[PDB]
Order: sequence, then structure tokens, then C-alpha cells
Amino acid sequence: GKIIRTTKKVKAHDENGEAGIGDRVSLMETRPLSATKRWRLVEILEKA
Amino acid sequence: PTIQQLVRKGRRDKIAKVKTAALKGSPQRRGVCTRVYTTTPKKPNSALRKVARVKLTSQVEVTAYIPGEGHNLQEHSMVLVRGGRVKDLPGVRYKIIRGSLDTQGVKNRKQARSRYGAKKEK
Amino acid sequence: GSVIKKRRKRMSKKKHRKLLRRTRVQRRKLGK
Amino acid sequence: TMTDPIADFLTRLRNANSAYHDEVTLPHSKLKANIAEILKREGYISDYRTEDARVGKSLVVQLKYGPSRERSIAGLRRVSKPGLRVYAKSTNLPRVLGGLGVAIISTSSGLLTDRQAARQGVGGEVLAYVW
RNA sequence: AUCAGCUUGUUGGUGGGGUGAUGGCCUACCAAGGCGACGACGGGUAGCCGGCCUGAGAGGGUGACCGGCCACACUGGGACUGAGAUACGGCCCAGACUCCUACGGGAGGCAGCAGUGGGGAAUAUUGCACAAUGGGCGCAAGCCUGAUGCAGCGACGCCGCGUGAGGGAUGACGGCCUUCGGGUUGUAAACCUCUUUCAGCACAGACGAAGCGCAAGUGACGGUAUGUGCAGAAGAAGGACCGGCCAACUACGUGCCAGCAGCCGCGGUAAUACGUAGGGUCCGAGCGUUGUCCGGAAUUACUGGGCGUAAAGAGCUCGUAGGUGGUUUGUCGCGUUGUUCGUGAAAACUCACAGCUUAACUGUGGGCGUGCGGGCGAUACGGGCAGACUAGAGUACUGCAGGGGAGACUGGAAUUCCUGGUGUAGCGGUGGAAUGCGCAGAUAUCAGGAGGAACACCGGUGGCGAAGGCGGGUCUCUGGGCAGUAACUGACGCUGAGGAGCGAAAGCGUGGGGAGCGAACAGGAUUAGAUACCCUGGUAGUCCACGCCGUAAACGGUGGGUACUAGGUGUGGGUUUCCUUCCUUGGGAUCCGUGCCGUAGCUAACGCAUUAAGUACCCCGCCUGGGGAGUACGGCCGCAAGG
RNA sequence: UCGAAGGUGGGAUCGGCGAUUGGGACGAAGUCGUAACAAGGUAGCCGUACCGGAAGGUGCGGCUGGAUC
RNA sequence: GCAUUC
Ligand SMILES: [Mg+2]
Ligand SMILES: [Mg+2]
Ligand SMILES: [Mg+2]
Ligand SMILES: [Mg+2]
Ligand SMILES: [Mg+2]
Ligand SMILES: [Mg+2]
Ligand SMILES: [Mg+2]
Ligand SMILES: [Mg+2]
Ligand SMILES: [Mg+2]
Ligand SMILES: [Mg+2]
Ligand SMILES: [Mg+2]
Ligand SMILES: [Mg+2]
Ligand SMILES: [Mg+2]
Ligand SMILES: [Mg+2]
Ligand SMILES: [Mg+2]
Ligand SMILES: [Mg+2]
Ligand SMILES: [Mg+2]
Ligand SMILES: [Mg+2]
Ligand SMILES: [Mg+2]
Ligand SMILES: [Mg+2]
Ligand SMILES: [Mg+2]
Ligand SMILES: [Mg+2]
Ligand SMILES: [Mg+2]
Ligand SMILES: [Mg+2]
Ligand SMILES: [Mg+2]
Ligand SMILES: [Mg+2]
Ligand SMILES: [Mg+2]
Ligand SMILES: [Mg+2]
Ligand SMILES: [Mg+2]
Ligand SMILES: [Mg+2]
Ligand SMILES: [Mg+2]
Ligand SMILES: [Mg+2]
Ligand SMILES: [Mg+2]
Ligand SMILES: [Mg+2]
Ligand SMILES: [Mg+2]
Ligand SMILES: [Mg+2]
Ligand SMILES: [Mg+2]
Ligand SMILES: [Mg+2]
Ligand SMILES: [Mg+2]
Ligand SMILES: [Mg+2]
Ligand SMILES: [Mg+2]
Ligand SMILES: [Mg+2]
Ligand SMILES: [Mg+2]
Ligand SMILES: [Mg+2]
Ligand SMILES: [Mg+2]
Ligand SMILES: [Mg+2]
Ligand SMILES: [Mg+2]
Ligand SMILES: [Mg+2]
Ligand SMILES: [Mg+2]
Ligand SMILES: [Mg+2]
Ligand SMILES: [Mg+2]
Repeated sequence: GKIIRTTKKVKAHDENGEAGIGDRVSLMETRPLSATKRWRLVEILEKA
Repeated sequence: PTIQQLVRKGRRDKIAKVKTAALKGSPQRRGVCTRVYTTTPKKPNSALRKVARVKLTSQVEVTAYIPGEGHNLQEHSMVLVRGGRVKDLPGVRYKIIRGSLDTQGVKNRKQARSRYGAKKEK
Repeated sequence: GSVIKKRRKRMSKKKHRKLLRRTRVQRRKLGK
Repeated sequence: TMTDPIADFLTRLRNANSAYHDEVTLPHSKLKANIAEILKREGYISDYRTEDARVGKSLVVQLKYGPSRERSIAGLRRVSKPGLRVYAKSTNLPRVLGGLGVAIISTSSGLLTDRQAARQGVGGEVLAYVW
């Protein structure tokens, strides 16, 4: 019954490279764009 | 232990030692007996205990007790072996069924007959 | 607790060390 | 360090109740204040007040002992605790001493007792049992 | 993890190819990525589920039938046809096996139904129908259907019913006990009447078909089920158990034998436990035994356990991931909570109701389906986000105690040796002796010299250090702690899987040193022996330099942090108020150590008890009957010992 | 081009047997001592080292889970 | 001082 925190890596498509390492971003599911990739970058929400 | 420890490792149940392994999960196993011989019980008890060395269809050699007061068995006899621990004997885990295959039911039985393979008298 | 418990372990350990003494050279030659 | 102020509050209460102390002083918190309010309304304590200390407010809880020095609190148990937090649906609300005690349930409607929560049909976090 | 790294079409991009469709699916080039202690890559095992069994529940075990998915069709590979292909009764190739041959070459595939051999403790008929329901083709009549509906066989399971009912005596015979009175079997039996359920022998005889064909015939089961007559208690009871658990006791027969047994345990010429008999008990067309799973087992403990001495706190720290988080304002609505909608197939389960003569069984309608997804509501609590605060934590400043550590130099007592006096014949050693040292000048005594190691008194159940540990003096370098003041920062905290560091003594490597002590090793003594204890000697070692090793009853046999819960009394280090001499162990208060004694509470007891083993919260380590065994194997570390 | 089966090669890994050899458990009334439990007749035990038919002895450091005073 | 065993 303890609340357990778990982390999942995801591969997302962004055309322009607008989100760098360490930034906080929003994603949406999409069709398969390649093996693995099933997410697209919607908006880079808070850069750091 | 703390909940975190339980979440990390968990509880591990005691592993169950598989009993009566030579039956291979069967209720009984057929076997051919190599030797018939009497054996001494453990120190407080004293008797001559009738025992057979049985090669099972499971391809395991086993010692089996012969229940009843009198037996017909000798080398190459075909017997049916069931589970059964005889406390007195050190290594004996299986008993031979009386009344099955080559083993005759014990003579002059009148009570507990079904456990000794004797027909009802007419 | 009783020293009996320690004495049981003592014996087993001592016999093992003595076994290791007697087989030392054998273990080297057979481990090569 | 200090890790559960509410458990500390309950144990200060429990230990003073065992020692037959008339008063208990605590570091004030708004959550402790609301719990003390519930204990007053349910009759387990006599009164409480908020005083000032050097650096913050202090909660003073006055314990209730009947004639022939008989404790009004029979037991006090911290139920939800850091990490292992306990939540109850309105239909699964816990009963304390078959209903003769009180469970303190934190709800979006505020702190309530199992009785109130069940009437209002709300669930929440089960903070403590009192009996 | 006794499986720590794996991956190069592999991870991503662009241009082509390919497909019904997206996509390294394929391909060429370009970038160097991707997955892993939230166990990658390996190894072992296994079809999954609705459900089933067990269980108070949580959980545990399991996946037979029935129902849904998946996978395969002698073994391996491949495609073709088609709306659709693991193509079981298709095709092509290769292999194994069986068969035919004219020797050139051919032909097979029951994990469909039935059946055979084989393996095994063990699992059925080489039935009858397409009448009903579902399916294929046909406009349709119809044809096909080992799907299916039924029948056969096996107490294999569940449920129902029968094997008789009423009466019948101071209570027969016979059996078995006995206090020789009798007592049990036992109302039992015999006998006297009463009803024929189920079986038996006759005579009627279906529903399943608002079907099908509309040509008018058509039910496999089946002359079955079920009704109505006839005869007569007539044909129909067994199995286990009876020492305690656990319901039910006596006699005889063998006497530690023959045997019994789930456990404890019963048999040694008087057994309620062995065997038989009488009696009894529990179940009944079944009763027992073996195997298997759950329960009892709170005995892996989430519900629901522990670690001073019973099994269990890492030798001690530091710290990585992780877990956890003081007070307060606003906000999000992720966790949590309310509500509504969708879904959670049927069966099963459960409540109700109905149908089979009842039941099992079957059907209908609710619930169940704990879940998940969408919309909308709440914001106490957890969390995210943006702030504030000083009580936790850390810093600064002023004082203070200390064998805390490291380096260098240095002091005296004593032992030993050496040199030289004086001086002799003993010394030395033990429970008592002897080896031994002397008489070649010992021991003893005096003076001088050398050299090594340990630091008497101070010195304590006292101080310091994380633990191991630390005591002659001085100097140099250096770590920690405590109090006072709140000057400063503003939760920066706690713990810590792995990991790293420190870690008594012994031991190991190289180079020094070696007075005393002293494993091994010699003698002497003791003794039955004496590989010992005692004596005389004595080598490694003990010491230093620099490494290694990584164990101890490394102990408080008690992990770390924090808060709270009667007191009394010692002692170590600070602060302060009063009494005043201002004598000061005068006394109080307060903070931080270290002891003893004692409440409450806890504990199996012993005991612990504000320095908890009490009342609670956070994190780690560890336990799960005794032996085998902290052993083997594998691996890592080490020069070795070994850890 | 890809490609089943087949061939060759050097390794992985899981087992079976093996002259000989190590310890472990159990067994009746065998042999040798007497190490531990009382101060067990030298207090016992822990780590380590060397030694001895065997238990075990001794050194160094540690513990009380040690009697008497 | 010495004193093994059942
Ligand atoms: Mg393309
Ligand atoms: Mg399989
Ligand atoms: Mg249970
Ligand atoms: Mg096609
Ligand atoms: Mg076929
Ligand atoms: Mg076909
Ligand atoms: Mg078949
Ligand atoms: Mg067979
Ligand atoms: Mg049809
Ligand atoms: Mg028609
Ligand atoms: Mg046909
Ligand atoms: Mg009884
Ligand atoms: Mg359980
Ligand atoms: Mg069991
Ligand atoms: Mg326990
Ligand atoms: Mg503890
Ligand atoms: Mg212990
Ligand atoms: Mg410790
Ligand atoms: Mg951290
Ligand atoms: Mg908080
Ligand atoms: Mg956090
Ligand atoms: Mg359903
Ligand atoms: Mg030095
Ligand atoms: Mg001289
Ligand atoms: Mg002299
Ligand atoms: Mg740490
Ligand atoms: Mg660790
Ligand atoms: Mg040393
Ligand atoms: Mg050496
Ligand atoms: Mg050395
Ligand atoms: Mg040297
Ligand atoms: Mg000596
Ligand atoms: Mg080191
Ligand atoms: Mg250790
Ligand atoms: Mg120590
Ligand atoms: Mg320890
Ligand atoms: Mg603690
Ligand atoms: Mg104190
Ligand atoms: Mg006390
Ligand atoms: Mg305890
Ligand atoms: Mg062991
Ligand atoms: Mg080892
Ligand atoms: Mg090894
Ligand atoms: Mg061999
Ligand atoms: Mg002795
Ligand atoms: Mg002794
Ligand atoms: Mg002696
Ligand atoms: Mg002793
Ligand atoms: Mg010696
Ligand atoms: Mg010593
Ligand atoms: Mg003897």
C-alpha cells in the first residue's frame, strides 16, 4: 500500500531541436515514427 | 522490517522439501525387487523388520517396508510401492501394497483386511 | 548462553583448519 | 529528526495521560489545533488554548480525569504515517472499538470523524484512532 | 547476480524500396547513439485468462471440464491461391521413419471420431441419427456435416432413493464377559399383522416439432422416460476405527518375538497400542490408504512476528542511488476523495424466483465484476510550483577541558651484557627436586661503559576518540567536543542498498634493531604415559621504517536520528542567582558528559528503567528448528595464511 | 543476393562415470586417552600463529558468558 | 605434590 514512484524513459520527436538537456517539456502520443518513438514534443514548457 | 525494506526485497516463503520424491508425483509406483532382507530397528525397539530393495519404474532404487505378518516375496518379484514412513527404520520411506501384483494378501486376516489385501470369507 | 554452543562451532572450525593444513600442498598442485 | 508532528502530538498526549499530568505543552501547528478541536468536541480532552512561546505559538491541552482519577482517553493510535499513508473510501471507513471510539479522517471538507464523514459520504486520510 | 555489463540494422536522421497500413520492415549514405541494479543481457521453468480449490479475510495454490484468446499440425524451411492461410485430412524442398518397385522411380503423416501397439498407478465403443441446434453449397426440393444431439462402457464425481414398517418379553437359542448372583448382544431375533418405493412380470406410452416438406409424409434417443395392473418382505450391506489428540473396552493367544505406528510411543510369559473374538463407535453403496494443494502455521507476520541472554545489530565511520521531511502564505488538482457516464462477454459466484416427484441440475432477473478510461465537483492531508519564517541543521565571535592524532628531540628508574675493583664457594630454582650457572673466580657488593624496550608514583569503575584505541617530558603541525552570545545562512535536515576509508593481536614482504619477554625447539621434573601444567635454557616474534592482511567474546553480546514519560544520589566540563564571611565542596537554577539506585511502563524470566530493553515516528542491517556448514562448488580479493 | 539441412573448426555451458582420495552423518557391549561441565583438579571461551596419535598444548591480544578472597 | 575410568 505504500505509494511508489517509478520513472519511464520515452523517446519523442521534435523537428527543430528546440528542447535541450535539462528542460521541462510536454508530450503527446502519436503513431510510430520509428522503432521506439511514439511521442511528439508539443511545447517546451519551462527551460532550465 | 520497515515498509520500504519490504517494498525493496519482499517476503520469501520457506521452501518446501519435496517429500516421497521417488514416486515422481504418482500415488504408487510399480517395481521389481532385487533383495529381500530383514533389518534391525533403531536402538529402543528391537525386531526383525521385513524390507525389500525395489527398483522403480522411476529409475530410482528404494527401500520398502513389507507390512503384515508373513510374505511371499523374493528376487524378481513385481510389487506396487506406495508412500509410507516407518519411524523405526532409518532410511525407509515407502511401503509395498499387500494384495497387488505379485504380493499376496496376508493369510488369516479378519480385521483391517482392506489394508492387507485379504478377501472377505464366504 | 551456554558455552556448549560455542564449543560445537569451535570443534568444526578446528577440524577444518587442520584439514586445510594437511591438504595445503595438494590443493596447490591440484589447483594448477 | 522530527518526522511526524502528528505522531509526536499523539504520543505526548498518551505519555502525559499515563503520568496523570493535568496539562500538555506542544509546539503549535494548525493541523494539531484542528485535531485538538475534534478531541474537545468528542469529549476526550477538557479544553485547549494557544499561547505564545519564544519563537512560535504553543498549544496547551488540558487533560480530563473523572472522579476517582479515571482517564478519559483509553487509547491513542497513529494510523496514517509518513510513507505508509492510509486512505479510506466513504464506504470503507474504519470503526474504532466497534464504534465506541472515534477515527479522525482528514477530508477536503476539513477534518471530520468517521461518523460525520460517513453521513456526508466523503472519504479521506485516516489520521488517528481515539478510544 | 554462484547471470553485470549488452547492442553496430544497433539507436536516430534523410533519399529510395516495401505493405492493406505505420514503422530498420528493407536498403544506401550520414550522425554515435540505444538498453541496464525501477536487474539490462543470460540461465531455469511455463501456453494466458474468465474461473477453480482453500482460506474469517488478506493471502496461498491451481488453469481438468465448460467459455474466450494464442500457438502448433512427422521434423525444419518456403512460398503459392485467395476477401481471408500455423493452410491438421493443400502444394514445393530437405531430413528421419514406414511401405511399393520391373531398381529407372514411386507413395504415406489419427495433437479429427472410433480403434491398435507402446509407456504408465491410471483414463472408454473400430455405437446410433442428422429428428433438434450451428455450419457449407443450391432459386429451391435437397445434398454434405465423427460440429452436434444422443446411446455404450468405468461407484470416477455429485445428488436422490431402496435394502422394509407397526407390534412383539422382565426378555429364547447361540456367541461373548463374570464377583456363578448373573450381565451383555437386545425389541434385537422368533413369531403376529401391515405397505410394495426401487428392482421383477404384464398393458398403455410421450414432450423435445407454432419445427420440416408442403406433399401430405417426417424422433436418433425409443416401445426408452413416465402412467395403470399383478405377486410377495419378497432380490438388495459393507468399510474403517476403539492409548492420547479423537467418538468408541473387555477376554483369550504369543512376552523386546511375531508385529503395530501420523506424532508421542506400544511388544521382556498378567498388553484397553500386537493377532483374533465379543462388544462398541463413526460413516454407508460406499469405507479406508497413498499422492497432491490450501488450512491449522501469527511458521515470511500487508492485515499479522521478531533481533541484551532463545535464530537475528554490519567491527566502526563517511557517503552515492533511494526512502523520509520543521513552521507558514498563495496556487495546481498529480496522489486522495465525491459524483456521473462508458466499459468490466457468456458461464461461474451470490440474492430472489421458477422448472424438472425432491435434490443434484437447469433457466430468468438483480447484485458481483474490487479495476480501467472520459466528464464534472472538493482542496484537509501527501506531492509539484512560487514565496515567507527561525525553534532543526550549519557558520561567526568570545571563553574552556582533555593519555584525540602525527613528527622531531630528549629524561630517569630497572633488567641484561661488558670493563675494572672487593671478595669467596656456592648460586639459581620448586610443592619437593633436578637439568642449569659457578669453583678457569659465579652469586653478592662498588664504580665506569654499552644498548634496547616499557614509562613507577600521579592514576580512578576519572578524561579524550567513530570504532579499533590513547599515559615519561618538551617543542612543532593538526582533528573533534562543550558552554556563553544570537552576529549570520534560511530546512541547507535524517538515514543510507551498493561503494570508499579507518580498523586490537597474531601473521606476511623488504630493510634496520634486538635488553627483557617468548610460539617452535631442546633438556630436567611429574606421571602408567606427559608430544602438557612446574623448572632451566631458547629461535621466530614482540620494537622501528614503508607496505600488505581485514579478522576478535572488534561486547553495552543492545544500528543511527528525533520527541516525550516520578525522583534520589555520586562524579567530569562549562554557565549563572542567592547567602555572605564574601571564608567558599555555601546552597539554588541551567546546559553538556559519565556512574549507581529506584517509580510508571516493558520483559519468558533474569532484568531494563530520561545514558530504556518504556511511549512513538523515519531510514538501514539482520533472523525464520538443530546438525551438515559459515563447509563444498563457482566467483572476487590476497605474496601467503586465508578473508 | 538471401536461404533449411549438411560439413569443418575452436571455444562456452549443463550433467554422467572414474583408479585413487577428503571430510560428513548414523550404527552394538571395540581400542586409546580424559578435553569440556564444580576453581572439572592449569578458569573457560574468541581471533590468530606454531606444535602434537587424539582430544588438545603453548605464545600474543581480547571477553566474563570465571570460582575463591 | 599427586588423584584416570564406570
Ligand atoms: Mg519513406
Ligand atoms: Mg511446455
Ligand atoms: Mg489464516
Ligand atoms: Mg493473394
Ligand atoms: Mg490427419
Ligand atoms: Mg485444407
Ligand atoms: Mg484418437
Ligand atoms: Mg503398461
Ligand atoms: Mg440446419
Ligand atoms: Mg425451405
Ligand atoms: Mg461423407
Ligand atoms: Mg473418547
Ligand atoms: Mg500464513
Ligand atoms: Mg501442512
Ligand atoms: Mg517468533
Ligand atoms: Mg531494534
Ligand atoms: Mg543468540
Ligand atoms: Mg555495534
Ligand atoms: Mg539524498
Ligand atoms: Mg511537511
Ligand atoms: Mg523529496
Ligand atoms: Mg461476466
Ligand atoms: Mg612513526
Ligand atoms: Mg667482576
Ligand atoms: Mg656484579
Ligand atoms: Mg551516511
Ligand atoms: Mg552497507
Ligand atoms: Mg602486530
Ligand atoms: Mg612463517
Ligand atoms: Mg616482520
Ligand atoms: Mg627482519
Ligand atoms: Mg618456559
Ligand atoms: Mg588497510
Ligand atoms: Mg565476525
Ligand atoms: Mg575492545
Ligand atoms: Mg556482534
Ligand atoms: Mg533507538
Ligand atoms: Mg546526566
Ligand atoms: Mg533501575
Ligand atoms: Mg527484550
Ligand atoms: Mg553449522
Ligand atoms: Mg570459507
Ligand atoms: Mg573456492
Ligand atoms: Mg571412486
Ligand atoms: Mg579435565
Ligand atoms: Mg581445565
Ligand atoms: Mg591435570
Ligand atoms: Mg570454566
Ligand atoms: Mg608445546
Ligand atoms: Mg591471555
Ligand atoms: Mg577406557
